[PDB]
Amino acid sequence: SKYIGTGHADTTKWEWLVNQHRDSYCSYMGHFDLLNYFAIAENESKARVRFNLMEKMLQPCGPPAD
Amino acid sequence: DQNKLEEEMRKRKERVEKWREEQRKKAGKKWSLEDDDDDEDDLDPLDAYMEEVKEEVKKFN
Amino acid sequence: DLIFCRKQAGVAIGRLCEKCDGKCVICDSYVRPCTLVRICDECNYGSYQGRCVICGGPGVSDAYYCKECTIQEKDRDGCPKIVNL
Amino acid sequence: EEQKERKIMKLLLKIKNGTPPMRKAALRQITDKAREFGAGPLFNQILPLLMSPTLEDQERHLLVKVIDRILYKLDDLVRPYVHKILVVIEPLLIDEDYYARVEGREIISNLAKAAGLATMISTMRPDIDNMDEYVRNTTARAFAVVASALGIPSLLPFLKAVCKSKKSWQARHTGIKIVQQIAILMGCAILPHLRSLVEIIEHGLVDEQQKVRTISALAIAALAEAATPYGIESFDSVLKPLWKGIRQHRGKGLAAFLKAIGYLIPLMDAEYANYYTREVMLILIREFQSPDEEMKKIVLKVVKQCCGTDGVEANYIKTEILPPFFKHFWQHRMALDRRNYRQLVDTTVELANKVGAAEIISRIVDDLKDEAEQYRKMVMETIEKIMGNLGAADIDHKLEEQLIDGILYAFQEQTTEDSVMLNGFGTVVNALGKRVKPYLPQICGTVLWRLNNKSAKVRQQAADLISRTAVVMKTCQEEKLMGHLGVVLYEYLGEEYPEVLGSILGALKAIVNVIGMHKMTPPIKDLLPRLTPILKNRHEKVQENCIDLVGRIADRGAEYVSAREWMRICFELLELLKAHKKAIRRATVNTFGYIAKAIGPHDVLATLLNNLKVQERQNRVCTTVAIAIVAETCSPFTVLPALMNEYRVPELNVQNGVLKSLSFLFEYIGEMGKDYIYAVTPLLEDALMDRDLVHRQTASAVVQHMSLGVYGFGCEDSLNHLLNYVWPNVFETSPHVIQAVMGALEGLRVAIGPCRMLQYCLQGLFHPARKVRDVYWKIYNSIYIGSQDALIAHYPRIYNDDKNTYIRYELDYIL
Ligand SMILES: CC[C@H](O)[C@@H](C)[C@H]1O[C@@H]1C[C@@](C)(O)/C=C/C=C(\C)[C@H]1OC(=O)C[C@H](O)CC[C@@](C)(O)[C@@H](OC(=O)N2CCN(C3CCCCCC3)CC2)/C=C/[C@@H]1C
Ligand SMILES: [Zn+2]
Ligand SMILES: [Zn+2]
Ligand SMILES: [Zn+2]
Repeated sequence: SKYIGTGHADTTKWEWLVNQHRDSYCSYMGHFDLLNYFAIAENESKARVRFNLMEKMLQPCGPPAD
Repeated sequence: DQNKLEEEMRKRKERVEKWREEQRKKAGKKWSLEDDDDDEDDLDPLDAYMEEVKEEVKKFN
Repeated sequence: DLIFCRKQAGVAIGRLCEKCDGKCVICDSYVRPCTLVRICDECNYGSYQGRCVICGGPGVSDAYYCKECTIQEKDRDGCPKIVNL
Repeated sequence: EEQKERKIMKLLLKIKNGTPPMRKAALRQITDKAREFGAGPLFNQILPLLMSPTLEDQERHLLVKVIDRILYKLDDLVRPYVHKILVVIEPLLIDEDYYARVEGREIISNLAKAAGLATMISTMRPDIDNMDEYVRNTTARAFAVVASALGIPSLLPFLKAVCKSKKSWQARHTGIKIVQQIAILMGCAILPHLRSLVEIIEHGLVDEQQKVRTISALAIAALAEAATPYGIESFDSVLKPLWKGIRQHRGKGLAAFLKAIGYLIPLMDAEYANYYTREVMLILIREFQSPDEEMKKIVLKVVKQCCGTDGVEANYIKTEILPPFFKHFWQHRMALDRRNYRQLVDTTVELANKVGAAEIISRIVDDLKDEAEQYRKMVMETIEKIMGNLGAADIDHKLEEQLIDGILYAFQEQTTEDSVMLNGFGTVVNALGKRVKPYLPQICGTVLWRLNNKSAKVRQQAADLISRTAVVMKTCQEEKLMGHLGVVLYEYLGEEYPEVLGSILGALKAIVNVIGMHKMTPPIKDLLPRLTPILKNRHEKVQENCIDLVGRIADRGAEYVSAREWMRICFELLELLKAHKKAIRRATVNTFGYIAKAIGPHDVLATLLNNLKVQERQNRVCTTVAIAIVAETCSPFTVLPALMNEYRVPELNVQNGVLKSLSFLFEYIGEMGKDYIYAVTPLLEDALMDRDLVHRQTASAVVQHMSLGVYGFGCEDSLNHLLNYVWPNVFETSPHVIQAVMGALEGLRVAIGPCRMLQYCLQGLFHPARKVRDVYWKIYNSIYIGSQDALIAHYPRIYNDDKNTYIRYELDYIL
């Protein structure tokens, strides 16, 4: 429960999906050749891709329900 | 065998003693750095700085 | 009330007593000790300086994780000292 | 109301004799409460309880933490009480307890951070000029603590002012003592402020008062010791006065100046170190003749410090330093002097470490024969230290003869059994090695005479010597009176003292372990039946040495005793796997392995299965360990068929024993199990389909140990097959079964991979029933905490809805 990203019987789809999006972005920031792949694919500098991922970290999957 | 071992010891001891005899013929005040105790024998810049401090404490109060 | 401490471990080495000498602190196995145990600073202080991590008696030798616990990275949690409340 | 706050701040008793949860709760609440309670009542009550004459150590620690937290919050309201607190806690800084000192320093540090520098200075300044020497020491230590807390440059002006005071010499003395205590307390952190402190204290070396000069020299020594091995440009204005003073002073001040010189010399270059050593060396040689003993200790320390630098070379040392050193310090008066004895030994060893072993060793080896035995033990200690640190290479024929004769005469002339002569003899013979051929007859005669009689405290020392020297005894190609010694050691096998029996067994083992079983005199078929009743002795040393000896015999001389006696010995060793001591268990494991390798796995395995069938719990567990040992020494191919044939018995409590044995077998063999997973898979299937709960729990344990044993060896097929049978047990309420199932699942997470586990959890993560969701989320959290990173590549695709975006688009890029 103290670890961030764990769930329980009341976990919703939104929390699950934002958790996997957030650690996906962190894994992209960590691994050197995944960021290379993305920066070649979208034709940007690697610093720009890193900053874009950090900016996307705040609200991935949009704002929550109700 | 035990008697021989006892003999061997006796002879070695005798040889050492003879050599020794041969050689012999041929031939506090207490103080500590942990104390300031000296043995027998027996304007100002500190007040100015103190006055400057006293002034700061009085002003704060 | 057998609960692990689970605080940030420091530079202090865990100790075992004469009764627990060969034991693993987490699974209580005796086979293949592999990794030296580290404990936090509140477990290593004053009267607590040298003590068995399993029971709390006078330590005599180093505590170790087993190869099985090292493979599963169970040596990466906090202080493994058994603390009672 | 006043006692209102008192009755409510009995929170400190809530904490003192209280539980840890309410301990921390009351801690937090009293931290929130402190600013409103006020420092007056809080301190008025806590300082008595900290002054309690019989408080504990950890109660004191918790009180200090309470002080820290209630001091952080109330910052500038603690001023009017500072003085009072100090009079309570200015002691605890000269206390003989280390942790009391740490706690006092922490309290004073938090107090200085709470209050200001001006307040601390204003309360501490009146006691600077006190006449009671007990106050001027705590004041200096507290000023050092305040400097360590608030920084050195914040106190530098007050220091510069106080040790220029022309009012009294006590203020100057206390300021220099503050600098010294700052150095002592902070260590190598004073290096950026070294020159500032040195220029603040340097003018005291030429004072008109002799106490100021001494404390200035001590402060310089402290700074130089804190700075090493850095900082010599900052010690430049002190070189002239210090050396002029050692040239003019005499006595206590001379000792302080010499200590300063000795701590400063190792910071120089070869030139200055070489040039300065000459001066201080003529002065030190003059001071060799001093009657005072403090002076002797300081001179020895300075000699050791200076002779360890590069600017001083062995030529100058042997030409100028060694004659007076050995003429003035090596007399038995030094030996009965217990204070400087260790200092002399260390200084001599560190001299030999630069000038060469031969000269030192000769000059003291002629002195091994002496009327006083204190002077003998001293020489022996020094000699064996030098021998262990450098060796016996440049020791020659005359020196070798003298060494051997001296150590032999010292061995015989021995009143009480000491470890000094034993270790000296051992290391001398071990360093000489194959060079001592005729002194081998001589030493054998000596140890024969010592081992023959005299109270068995000489006999056990002789046995220790044999045990530690038998290697070089036999490697010199000599075996006969080696057997003469072994015969006598054998006759010394009935002893009422277990301590002597341990040494006897150790010597016998060292003999039989180093000489070959070939061509050796005392027969094994005589030693072993005499040896087997000693295995039941209850002393730890006797037991360990007996087990080691039986193990060596079984390893090398296995063909000299019948297999029936080996079977009896192994069945007796079975009970020693429960020993409370680790060395007994280690030796027992080794010896059981040797006996099993010797007599063959078949008969011992049959006996072990019979024993596993009929006995109580602990003996059955030991039998399981023994089966695992047999299967590891003799390949598990020889054990597995007979063990699987026992699972065929149609009776519970027999199959469960087979399952426990398989569990421990796989856990014990680890990587070797990669060739045997296909053989035990149908048995584990059968056990996992069984209604009995212990069957399934033990099968899960086996699966876990097998999974963690084979990892990186390509055994995923059988492990997935077995997971297909383990998984249906997740809905089990029995705690032991579910514990074993969780263990097996976490082992399969490593051996099989997290992708398969996520594939098993996906459909249950969002089941309508809360039981399924609880179980699956527990399993999922266990999979997620380990290998969170791998799961990134395994998550399934989830489509966007009208409100939210769920596709990860970056992974869809195609270069
Ligand atoms: C179910 C088993 C039981 O829990 C049992 C182990 C234990 O609970 C009982 C209590 C008690 C006191 O009777 C026994 C306890 C423990 C033992 C008999 C172990 O031995 C010791 O304590 C002595 C010491 O810890 C080291 C023993 C040692 C090295 O044999 C140890 O095993 C190992 O380290 N191994 C076995 C595996 N072996 C191979 C060889 C290749 C490379 C190394 C790893 C794999 C290396 C050596 C365990 C042995 C006994 C189970
Ligand atoms: Zn473990
Ligand atoms: Zn213990
Ligand atoms: Zn801890």
